[PDB]
Amino acid sequence: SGFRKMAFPSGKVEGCMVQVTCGTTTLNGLWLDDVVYCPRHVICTSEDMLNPNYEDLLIRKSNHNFLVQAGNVQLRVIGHSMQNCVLKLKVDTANPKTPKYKFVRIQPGQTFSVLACYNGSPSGVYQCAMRPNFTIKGSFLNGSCGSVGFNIDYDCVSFCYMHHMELPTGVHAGTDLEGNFYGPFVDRQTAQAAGTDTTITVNVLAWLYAAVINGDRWFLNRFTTTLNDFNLVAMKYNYEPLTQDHVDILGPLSAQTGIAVLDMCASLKELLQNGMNGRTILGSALLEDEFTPFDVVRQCSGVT
Amino acid sequence: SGFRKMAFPSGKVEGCMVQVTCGTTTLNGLWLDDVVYCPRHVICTSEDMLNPNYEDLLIRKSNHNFLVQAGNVQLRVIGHSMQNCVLKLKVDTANPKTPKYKFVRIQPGQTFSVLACYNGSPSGVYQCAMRPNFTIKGSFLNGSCGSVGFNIDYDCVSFCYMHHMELPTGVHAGTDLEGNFYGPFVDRQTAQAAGTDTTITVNVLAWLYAAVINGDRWFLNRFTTTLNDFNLVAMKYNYEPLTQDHVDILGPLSAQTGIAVLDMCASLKELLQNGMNGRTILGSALLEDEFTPFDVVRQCSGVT
Ligand SMILES: NC[C@@]1(C(=O)Nc2cncc3ccccc23)CCOc2ccc(Cl)cc21
Ligand SMILES: NC[C@@]1(C(=O)Nc2cncc3ccccc23)CCOc2ccc(Cl)cc21
Repeated sequence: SGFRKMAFPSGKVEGCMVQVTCGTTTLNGLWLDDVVYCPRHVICTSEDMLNPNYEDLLIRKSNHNFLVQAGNVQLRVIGHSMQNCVLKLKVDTANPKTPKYKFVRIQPGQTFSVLACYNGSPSGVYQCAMRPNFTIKGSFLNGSCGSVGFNIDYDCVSFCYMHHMELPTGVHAGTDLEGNFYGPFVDRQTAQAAGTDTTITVNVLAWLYAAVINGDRWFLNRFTTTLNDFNLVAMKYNYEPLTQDHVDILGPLSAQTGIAVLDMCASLKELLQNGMNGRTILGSALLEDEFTPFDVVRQCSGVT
Repeated sequence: SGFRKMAFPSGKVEGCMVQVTCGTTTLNGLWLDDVVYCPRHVICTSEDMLNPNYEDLLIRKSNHNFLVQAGNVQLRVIGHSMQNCVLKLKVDTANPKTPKYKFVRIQPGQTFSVLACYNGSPSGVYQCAMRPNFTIKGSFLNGSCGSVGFNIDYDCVSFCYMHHMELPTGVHAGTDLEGNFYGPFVDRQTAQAAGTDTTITVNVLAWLYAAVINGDRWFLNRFTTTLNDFNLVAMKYNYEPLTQDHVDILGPLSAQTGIAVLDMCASLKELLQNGMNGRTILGSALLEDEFTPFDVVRQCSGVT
């Protein structure tokens, strides 16, 4: 029992973190096999960030201008290429700690763990979600660029995020491991405002199932609703629309608790309309949406 | 910017996790040097837990009855001893992944990361605090016993907790690495109720400083208070008394923000008396108390 915002164990990713320096800019890189991935803005000065032409800036860089350091040993750069907003630095040594891996591009609502790093050294690990506006609410300081987001399936690390940018509003923007930004963000120090941060409805429902499983049942009411009726209320509260696919995904949690998904929807509808009235659910005074249905099942079953 | 419930990177502790089986009971162990630490209740059957005489139960166990498995290889047990509520199993192989370590007994209010494990395999990592009633609000399922709590200082892991028990109320009880329980709990399946879960005042204040640093300033008011006046209100809200030592510990955060500690206390007093009024602080609708002043400085400075 108990339910916590749990991140995957980070060891497999810690063994991949390197420091990349280009000139006077230092950030983090991910060393998988004989390639080091990092944000392409490692080639920029603070003045370059205002209006960078990466292709032109990159012409002035050779293999030897990219200093890659693993722990306290220097890696030899034998190649470099820009792919979208990431640089891939070919090194002469395959990472001996390379775990089994995949590069995945996640959808909004999906959760992942972040291993925040500074100077190629891991400082902490936390869980977050890809917001419906394609930002992430992370914890990143200057030097954290190149920190990655990932999920683990037994022994395979699926890398889904690389940190690049912090918007003026304190939210974060980054890419998948192919260098494509999530959302409309661009790696430039220009005014970029985030869209509406809607609540991930399917995740809130999953977390209400986790609460029932852990004994917090006060919010269960005598009502039911329909997808159309629930969504009318969800729209009004800036909640993402719930679809039959989301209902299907909540099937296993519905079976575990014996509470039909549309009954849980009616409970959520009353929670939105009436508020919490000073009460808490799983130690929270707000409805949590950064636990997917898969995270609830994994945490409540013990997948290792 | 951004502030998350961040755990330490777990790799150094993942390399220590082993599975310990005694008869038909299987739990987790911590392998440091040539010793494996685990809850002494590994020798109990479910019926034994009701009224176990550990010294007597242990007489019926020899070195070969303790099966220690690291990854998928069996370790040879050449000795065993009970120290308080933990068993120390001497094995013939020193853990090659043993990090630099210490065994520390933490005080209530102190935070640590937990690497939840099942069958010696890490499933997740989260941050929690030693509650003032000596329980921890963790996330532990059956088989999670032997999972450890720790803090890291650069490359030294300070192990402070080993998970043993779940109270009927869903809160958790465990020991330091010398086998002494935190609080009055005993490793027996008997009625043990927790005391008052007071709020860690110094941690709430630290988190209010983290909020100011991250831009959430709405709750800053025009008032100040005294330690005596603040504590009168803190007692009424089941908040731990604030002392001059806590004020001293908040000194660095007070300097960073320019907000005197007693002014932050007055802000907290108004928050307790008036509530949040539907507003949030660092994405929370309640006052968070599982971030120490040291965790705030570390997260807001980037200690690796
Ligand atoms: N360092 C690159 C930089 C950045 O986002 N900084 C940061 C990113 N994340 C946390 C930060 C906390 C504090 C200070 C800066 C942070 C600088 C600002 O302009 C930009 C603009 C675009 C891009 Cl792709 C990167 C950047
Ligand atoms: N397995 C030992 C056991 C335990 O606490 N179980 C658990 C501990 N933590 C999470 C659990 C989630 C679900 C199921 C059991 C859990 C069993 C119950 O009686 C006791 C009594 C004392 C002690 Cl020192 C241990 C125990």
